[PDB]
Amino acid sequence: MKKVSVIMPTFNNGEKLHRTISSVLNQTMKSTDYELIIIDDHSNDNGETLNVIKKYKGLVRFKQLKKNSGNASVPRNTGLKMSKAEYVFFLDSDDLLHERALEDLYNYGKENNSDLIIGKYGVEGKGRSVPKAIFEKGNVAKADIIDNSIFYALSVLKMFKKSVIDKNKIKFKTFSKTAEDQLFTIEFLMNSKNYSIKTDYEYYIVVNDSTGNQYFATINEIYKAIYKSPIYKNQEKRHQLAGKYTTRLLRHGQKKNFANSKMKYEDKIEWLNNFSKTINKVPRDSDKYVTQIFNLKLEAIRQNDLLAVMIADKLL
Amino acid sequence: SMKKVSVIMPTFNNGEKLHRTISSVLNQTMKSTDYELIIIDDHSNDNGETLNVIKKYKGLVRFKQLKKNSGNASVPRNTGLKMSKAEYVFFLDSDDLLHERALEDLYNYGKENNSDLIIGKYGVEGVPKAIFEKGNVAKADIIDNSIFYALSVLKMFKKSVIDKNKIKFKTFSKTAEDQLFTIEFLMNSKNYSIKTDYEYYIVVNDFSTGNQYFATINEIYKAIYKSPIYKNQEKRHQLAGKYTTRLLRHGQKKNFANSKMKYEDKIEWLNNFSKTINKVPRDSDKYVTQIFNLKLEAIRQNDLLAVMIADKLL
Amino acid sequence: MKKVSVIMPTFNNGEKLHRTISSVLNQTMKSTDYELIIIDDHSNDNGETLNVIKKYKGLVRFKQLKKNSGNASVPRNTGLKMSKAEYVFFLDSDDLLHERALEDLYNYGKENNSDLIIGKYGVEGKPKAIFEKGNVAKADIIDNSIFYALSVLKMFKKSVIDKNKIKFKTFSKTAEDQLFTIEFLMNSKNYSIKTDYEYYIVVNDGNQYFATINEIYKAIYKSPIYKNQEKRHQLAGKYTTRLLRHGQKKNFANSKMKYEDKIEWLNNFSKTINKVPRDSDKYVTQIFNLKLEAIRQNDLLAVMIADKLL
Ligand SMILES: CC(=O)N[C@H]1[C@@H](OP(=O)(O)OP(=O)(O)OC[C@H]2O[C@@H](n3ccc(=O)[nH]c3=O)[C@H](O)[C@@H]2O)O[C@H](CO)[C@@H](O)[C@@H]1O
Ligand SMILES: CC(=O)N[C@H]1[C@@H](OP(=O)(O)OP(=O)(O)OC[C@H]2O[C@@H](n3ccc(=O)[nH]c3=O)[C@H](O)[C@@H]2O)O[C@H](CO)[C@@H](O)[C@@H]1O
Ligand SMILES: CC(=O)N[C@H]1[C@@H](OP(=O)(O)OP(=O)(O)OC[C@H]2O[C@@H](n3ccc(=O)[nH]c3=O)[C@H](O)[C@@H]2O)O[C@H](CO)[C@@H](O)[C@@H]1O
Ligand SMILES: [Cl-]
Ligand SMILES: [Cl-]
Ligand SMILES: [Cl-]
Ligand SMILES: [Cl-]
Ligand SMILES: [Cl-]
Ligand SMILES: [Cl-]
Ligand SMILES: [Cl-]
Ligand SMILES: [Cl-]
Ligand SMILES: [Cl-]
Ligand SMILES: [Cl-]
Ligand SMILES: [Mg+2]
Ligand SMILES: [Mn+2]
Ligand SMILES: [Mn+2]
Ligand SMILES: [Mn+2]
Ligand SMILES: [Mn+2]
Ligand SMILES: [Mn+2]
Ligand SMILES: [Mn+2]
Ligand SMILES: [Mn+2]
Repeated sequence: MKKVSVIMPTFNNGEKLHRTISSVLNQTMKSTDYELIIIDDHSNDNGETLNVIKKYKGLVRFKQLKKNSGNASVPRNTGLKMSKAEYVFFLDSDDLLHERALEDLYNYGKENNSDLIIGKYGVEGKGRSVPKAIFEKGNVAKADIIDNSIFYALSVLKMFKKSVIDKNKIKFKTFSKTAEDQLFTIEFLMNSKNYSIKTDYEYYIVVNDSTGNQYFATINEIYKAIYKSPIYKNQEKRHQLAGKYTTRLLRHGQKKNFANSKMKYEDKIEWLNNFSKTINKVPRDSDKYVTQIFNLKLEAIRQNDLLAVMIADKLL
Repeated sequence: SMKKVSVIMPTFNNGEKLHRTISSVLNQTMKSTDYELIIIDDHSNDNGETLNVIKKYKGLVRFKQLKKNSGNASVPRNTGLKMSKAEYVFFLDSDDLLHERALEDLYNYGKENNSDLIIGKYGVEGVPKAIFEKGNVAKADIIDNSIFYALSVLKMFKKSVIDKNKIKFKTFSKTAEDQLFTIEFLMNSKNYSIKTDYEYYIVVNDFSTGNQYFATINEIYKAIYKSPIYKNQEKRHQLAGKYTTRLLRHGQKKNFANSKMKYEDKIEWLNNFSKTINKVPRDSDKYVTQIFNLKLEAIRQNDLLAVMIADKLL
Repeated sequence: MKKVSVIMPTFNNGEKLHRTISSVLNQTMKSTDYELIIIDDHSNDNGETLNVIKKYKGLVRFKQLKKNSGNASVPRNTGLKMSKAEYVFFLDSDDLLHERALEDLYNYGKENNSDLIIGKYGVEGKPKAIFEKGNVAKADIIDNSIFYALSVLKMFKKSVIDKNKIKFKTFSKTAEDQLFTIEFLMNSKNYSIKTDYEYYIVVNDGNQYFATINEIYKAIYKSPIYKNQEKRHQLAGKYTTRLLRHGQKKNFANSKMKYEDKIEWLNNFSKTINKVPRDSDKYVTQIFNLKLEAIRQNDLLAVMIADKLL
């Protein structure tokens, strides 16, 4: 049994993929103690990506899917079924591991009996920032969702204990183009107790290059996961987690400032209708846990009142 | 010889503390024989302590015990009103104190000015202010002398006004019923006096749906609009508008909309507020201070989001 | 056929009317090339105004209406019927012309085949953007801020008015001047701006209104000049901005107006704007986004709030 399976979906990466693969093959961890599983989402780039992957045959595991699934969910699911390792680690095909990543995160996980180990993110190139608050206290052996700001760091680019994923049948959902990764991490968090944060190096380097129907169905599943948590079973604790998530959603959600945007009126109405429908399935008891500057915006969404959202946004 | 003044004092589980309040009444500059203290005990159950105190003034006070606890001052004060045949009554709460000159100074001033109502300045151990800023006022006015801001019943009232108009404390509300008594009295009389030479009444400080509260507020507006004294309809609008301003400034839970109250309770509160103000003619709104323009409209529209916004813009 | 008819409605002006009439009669333009048409709206000032007009017997054309119409519309329509000139110029009876006004505006119009010539306004006592660039031979409604200078105190080519039967509306005591100018603009192509002097000196001492505004949007959307649907959206949206910036009772919502009157006003406003395509909304200045939506939604509270945030 391997200590770690790195699961990397690929799609039309071509020759750029060498760099990412090299970052995985040059780990300080013993080569026999881990594997890289590459799942190619039926690249169509005149054989370029597949030709790159074939240069590592015998050093990696590899499967190609019959048709392109359109995002990381199915390829990542395919990888989970292939791994019988202790931990998995999701790596995107454009990012880079620090050479110490697998060894340090695994060791720290083992030491602290962690279900989830989060390594500090670095960045290559201007663009999207990476989470910062989660890493501001240094290393944390047993982290808290709320105190360590985990709802602001919900990518799957982390080390997850495989047995939690297996026992709880946790899979990536395939019906939405956005927030699926948040849902997977939340489902994991709600079924596990022990989370660790490792900050000694920048272990994972992020490289930078709708009507809301599907999106708000995904958000609905996040709230459902919280309210069914077997770990966080106290009802008031669920309200608190749900309120903290609502705060995160209002702070960083898709099209968060749609109301005063250049979106067509008809599209605003449909967007807000979906948003309102989803939030109205969340108990109002969670609302007292939302940061209070958002009190009006949140009520306006509940009331499905576009004028009131517009006004709330002018006052924020 | 009818008494000049009946002091009406409800009691409930005061204990030894009560001596001080009784003594403040029994030591007056007014001739002892010209006033009486009527004590109505609201079924104390403090191991006989309150009753033992009252028993020490047997023969110096009139006393009635109620056989079940009413739960507030209304039923005891009404009992007191039935018992008094005096020219004026004065409501004293069982934890407060009268200045030794209170009955004589207020009664004499009332007699000199043919006053229906005399208001003595309040002091505090551990109260309204604008009403008392102008010195003594022989013939005061509700709006000009800020009387809507001093509506407690801890005042001297002419008994004939209470009797003729059958004015009683309501017992359907645990809040604002005192304001209603004073409003009903003001709406049925003309001559009000303010006396400030001394802190005549000393307040001792110690360490919901809206259904009843707003039922009481409803009765205040109905008193104004049915006044046999203030009969002119524009004067009614002015008084109602001035009351509305007082309510928005100092009313219960005035900032409910952005508060920590549960949503269902906000909706019930505002439904109550909205339906009550919507019975008040919009002609009164021009008399409300302009800063409240949006908040008052939002309340009339029964629109919680608008009330939230109005409060954020204030 | 005269070059210019100056059309001047009068009503209870009195002795001060002398100063105005002589500003017309002392033009640099050849005396026989222009005419002053005075239309008295049945003055009732004990003959004072009439007595002034009478002194110019033989130097002006004059018609008195049998009854006071209440405003300039009917008298101006009367003036239009009486004039067979190349151009008309509307002059209010309390205002003044610069001696160079008719000559300079006409020559500039003739030079540039203008349908409309706008002279720079001056003031006596206690629109600007249109004049800030100096003379413009062929102006653009949007770029030269014409929607902000919609008075009829300008030189208009008579044939345009005749051929399109353009008349002042009598059923609105407000905004009828705007509608005239807009109907003219939407049925003509060549507009000129002249700025060498302050040519025209202004002296300073909802059912019908929104019916008029409705006609403004209809004039734009049925324009035989501006036939492209997107251009029509652009013009409508720019007009919406002008309406929100300078419209009658623009701040009605937080005003001392009776609630019932606020509701009726907004209801008319809402009804009118909801006949205007939402495609026009993107061309409205972004600060008005909330106010404009509040009006479309017929939501008085939202209009009150919108005003407080402007
Ligand atoms: C800043 C941010 O929000 N980043 C997120 C974004 O990254 P980002 O926008 O960089 O997504 P990438 O392009 O890196 O794609 C993510 C992974 O999906 C694979 N892929 C892509 C297309 C396809 O049809 N099939 C397929 O398997 C890629 O090869 C890659 O391994 O989306 C990723 C996928 O949810 C998340 O992990 C990242 O956290
Ligand atoms: C700052 C303020 O808002 N003060 C008011 C408040 O005073 P406060 O909160 O101090 O009320 P008190 O405790 O004085 O009680 C009022 C009177 O009611 C009596 N009592 C109490 C309980 C009971 O079951 N039965 C009974 O008769 C008390 O003995 C006392 O005589 O409420 C009083 C009663 O409306 C008003 O007169 C005061 O103006
Ligand atoms: C600053 C401003 O917005 N000024 C406008 C305002 O001028 P203002 O408010 O100054 O109106 P005036 O007093 O100039 O009257 C306009 C003209 O109408 C005539 N009149 C008046 C009363 C009457 O019953 N019948 C009649 O024909 C006047 O004599 C005058 O010739 O209204 C005029 C007519 O809409 C517009 O041309 C002006 O641009
Ligand atoms: Cl993250
Ligand atoms: Cl999101
Ligand atoms: Cl005395
Ligand atoms: Cl008064
Ligand atoms: Cl008081
Ligand atoms: Cl209540
Ligand atoms: Cl009256
Ligand atoms: Cl109150
Ligand atoms: Cl007043
Ligand atoms: Cl206007
Ligand atoms: Mg004595
Ligand atoms: Mn990436
Ligand atoms: Mn990329
Ligand atoms: Mn609303
Ligand atoms: Mn008390
Ligand atoms: Mn007390
Ligand atoms: Mn004028
Ligand atoms: Mn004038």
